[PDB]
Amino acid sequence: SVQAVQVFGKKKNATAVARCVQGKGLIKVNGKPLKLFAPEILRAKLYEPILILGTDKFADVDIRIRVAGGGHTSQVYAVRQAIAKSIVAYYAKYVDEHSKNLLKQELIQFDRSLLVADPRRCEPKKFGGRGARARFQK
Amino acid sequence: PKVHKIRITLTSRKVQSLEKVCQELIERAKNKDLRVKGPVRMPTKTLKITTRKTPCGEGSKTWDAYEMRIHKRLIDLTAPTEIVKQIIINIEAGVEVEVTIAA
Amino acid sequence: DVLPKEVLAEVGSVKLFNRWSYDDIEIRDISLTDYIQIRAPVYIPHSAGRYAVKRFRKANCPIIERLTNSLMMHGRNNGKKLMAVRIVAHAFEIIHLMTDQNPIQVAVDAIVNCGPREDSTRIGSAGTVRRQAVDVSPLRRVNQAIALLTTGAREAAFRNVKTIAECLAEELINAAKGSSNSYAIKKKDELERVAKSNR
Amino acid sequence: RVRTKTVKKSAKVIIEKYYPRLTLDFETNKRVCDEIAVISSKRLRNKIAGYTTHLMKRIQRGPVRGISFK
Amino acid sequence: GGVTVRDVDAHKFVAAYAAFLKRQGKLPVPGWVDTVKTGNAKELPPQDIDWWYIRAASVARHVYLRKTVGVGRLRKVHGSAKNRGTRPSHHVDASGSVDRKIMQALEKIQVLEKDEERGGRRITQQGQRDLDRIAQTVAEAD
Amino acid sequence: AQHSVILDKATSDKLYKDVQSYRLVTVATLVDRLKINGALARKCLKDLEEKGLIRQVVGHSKMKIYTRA
Amino acid sequence: APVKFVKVTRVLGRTGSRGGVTQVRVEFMDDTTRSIIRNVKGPVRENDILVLLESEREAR
RNA sequence: UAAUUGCGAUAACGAACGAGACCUUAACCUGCUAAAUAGCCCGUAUUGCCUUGGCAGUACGCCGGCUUCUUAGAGGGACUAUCGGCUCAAGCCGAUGGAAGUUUGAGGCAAUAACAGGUCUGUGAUGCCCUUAGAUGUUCUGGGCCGCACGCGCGCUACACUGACAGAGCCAGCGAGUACUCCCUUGGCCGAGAGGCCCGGGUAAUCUUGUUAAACUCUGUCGUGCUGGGGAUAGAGCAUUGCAAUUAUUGCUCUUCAACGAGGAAUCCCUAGUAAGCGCAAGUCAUCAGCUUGCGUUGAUUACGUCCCUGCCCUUUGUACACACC
Repeated sequence: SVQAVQVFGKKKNATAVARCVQGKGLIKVNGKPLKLFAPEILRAKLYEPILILGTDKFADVDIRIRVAGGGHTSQVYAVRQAIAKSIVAYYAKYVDEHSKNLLKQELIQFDRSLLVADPRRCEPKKFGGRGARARFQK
Repeated sequence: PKVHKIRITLTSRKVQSLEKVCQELIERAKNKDLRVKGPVRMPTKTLKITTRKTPCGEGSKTWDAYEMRIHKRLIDLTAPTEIVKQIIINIEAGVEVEVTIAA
Repeated sequence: DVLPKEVLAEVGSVKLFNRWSYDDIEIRDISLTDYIQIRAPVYIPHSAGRYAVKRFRKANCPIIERLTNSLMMHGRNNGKKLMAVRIVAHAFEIIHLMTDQNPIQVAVDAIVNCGPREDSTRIGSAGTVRRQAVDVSPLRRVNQAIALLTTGAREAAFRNVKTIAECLAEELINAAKGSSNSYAIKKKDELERVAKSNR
Repeated sequence: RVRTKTVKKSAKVIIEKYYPRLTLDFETNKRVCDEIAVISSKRLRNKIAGYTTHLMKRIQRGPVRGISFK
Repeated sequence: GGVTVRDVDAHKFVAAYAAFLKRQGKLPVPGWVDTVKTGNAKELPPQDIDWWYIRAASVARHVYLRKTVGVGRLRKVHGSAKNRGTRPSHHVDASGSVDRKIMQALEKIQVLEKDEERGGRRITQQGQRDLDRIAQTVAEAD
Repeated sequence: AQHSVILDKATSDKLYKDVQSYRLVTVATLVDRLKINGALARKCLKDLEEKGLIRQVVGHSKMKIYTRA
Repeated sequence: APVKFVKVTRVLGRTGSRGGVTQVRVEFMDDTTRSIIRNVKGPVRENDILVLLESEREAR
């Protein structure tokens, strides 16, 4: 029947839920297209996965994404990692993962952060951060 | 015998005591072949109070943080009117319960 | 039409930062290879790497990120590499437009020339200098060069109508040869001279 | 990054008293301890099993001073 | 193909729509102009003489992209920081009468309608169609 | 410590003499080498652009850079 | 001056009043039968390559 | 080795506190139990454009299907796993795999024994002394703790182009909230601004709140000049909190435009989502944050060390001290 797979991507506080669906080759996030949604200097790193792999491998697949929480730079990394999971999981489950295996191998040899998340947060000390106050007298 | 789609809520400080109460309540009801919608568990709210330890003020300045936690875990049901009185018996101590007919 | 139509030529070419391919890097000398890494290229330096976690994990890193990080300092410029990455890429265009050579060639050959080989360490002599003029490692060379280079650009541009982009641009092109009008090379040359004295 | 006497003495007695019943495999070792011992924490339980697998790995090539068994 | 408002550059759309709306030339001006401070946090009036018309595009667009909007929420959307001197800065919201009356006028020209159902004001069918036309023109011109 | 806000004849003919021979042109270079104000430099920039003698590389709210035609 | 290139083969220990200097054994990489020991300031790994201007100090 | 944490040599053998274990919290689970006070798919009605069949939105479903994302319970998972060179061994380092390989990250509790350390201004904990009816008991009016030639400590704003100014694009987390009281406040209306009036929601994953925060990004003005960087000092006027604002509570409106160009001798804090920048919530609170306790955003240079300086503990050593160099 209908073909669709669901994957998510995470950052510090940037959660991006995405459904990768059988389509005809269009990709856009939050409904609005990809053409703009980034700071203008960083938009190349949006193109990372599609550019290295070739657009021909995005022939007939549709994707819709929703992202919220965090900050600007956090969100952009979140959504690109969702792209990788979307394409790899749909192909693995519905076509031969042999192509996936070259895809996955080639994709992570360039950069591993495409499929794995980076865990990093903060912690409450009693000094104003990790540095104490100025000594009253010494 | 007109149903009213009641909802029953619970409150407690403990967690393991309340949780086992929730399972036994659902199974005590289910044994007489009644339909039940499962255990909707409300989020746990955490409230803190920070105070200084020393009572006067000399020496270094050090704090401590006490905490308390609360759980809700309310339940709903579709049932006739007065079967509730027979079934809600045999509750623990401390645990509070409020019933909402939601008519 | 998912991707922008104009930027299409690159796909049929090896990976590059649009305007410049990293292919055909300098052949000038040795002893700084294995410590400048370009063999795995990147488009933009904004990669959140965990280089700090270990000793030499920060040795395996494209030099392009190093320059961007070094530029942001002095309180106001803390964590705002976006201006830094802006300036470096834009400054590359200036020197490319001012000289037919590849800007990566401009940055690489400059940094390999502006590093000292011997220095002096302050061992206790009871107020005096037993400075034996010790040697320097290749890794520290690039570390001190980048740091002192970027400081030269900001101090010059400070309180001037000129901007850092062309100031940094002029700094690299003067350091190509012994111009002596560059912050880096002037302070670089004295270091061996005082070191050569206590040799 | 160094073990203490509690784990080592627990490791020492188990190998000396139940030598045939376990082998170099780390998960088979992991399970046997929880049946034959009385531990109250999963991390301590895991640590004892880890050392015994290290301990048995070295016994196979030459006898060791500490161990003595029938 | 078919396009909509969400398929055009943000700052292009506001400039393109500002030019078209002024050429039509039908909206009230309560005279508040030339005497407004743009908000309790700002110091000088905007430079561009035709700033007031430009603003119209920005507010119309978001009401299309949001479930409901009211006068008070624009205050806290439009606000910014205030240099109180040597003390640290805070966040303060913009002027209320300015935003109020400008959108009063806007809705009198058949772009949106009141929502006594729940509150606020939502755009109306004819207003929605209008924005699409100007956005569509930009695409081919590109 | 003042730069002439208005362009005189002497600067004009020097301008149209050398600006077809420079390798790069910027706001800084004009205020430095030609002893002209920055405001007029941006005005001169746009006027000489439309007459078609310098070519644009990138445009931005902070720096404009142009080379020969 | 005839500058020579050397390669590190064995690290020995960090001397110095505060541990900034390090003793290293180096190889001439052109006359394999020769080997000497020198001092370096910054971080040093194995199989690294160094450039040597003067080859006649040989501190302790 | 972070550790009297361990290996070993040994007239010692086997043990007990402390450390470790322990508990809270942050990271993984397409596997279990789930959820209209959380979501997605699906189905109806419906809006706009291309028209095509779709795309982008609105309202409903409460036995339509599901729990990937959000949220909490039971569990599992890392133990240094496999390796390559040192080495008696305990270990250390380095590569691979993996969400995670500094004790995985951060905290809580915390041994024997002391100090003339601090607190009688926390206590209806408490001895003695003192005062007691012209009260040192309690209560009302006004003032002061803030008064200023001058020395010192914790902080706030700046010395600008890596900037200032004007438009526009636009992304969080931790928390808090009304009964005999007056809390968080949406929407509509009046008001340049501060503020004002009228319906209403929420005792709360339901309403405030998606808290549209600040920083940040794009397009322009200004252009080396203490200038549009800077905002101390003062004049005039308009409101709000409160019984009461003078010694201005604070806010709003217009004007006034000081010193200050990176700071001598000295000296501090800090090793990765850390320093630093930037803001937000809570505490005191009718109003007043430049303060503290917490939360998030952007996000680096340098090291993986030593006993040279400044502290501390263990051994050897000396003593006419033992209330112990006061």
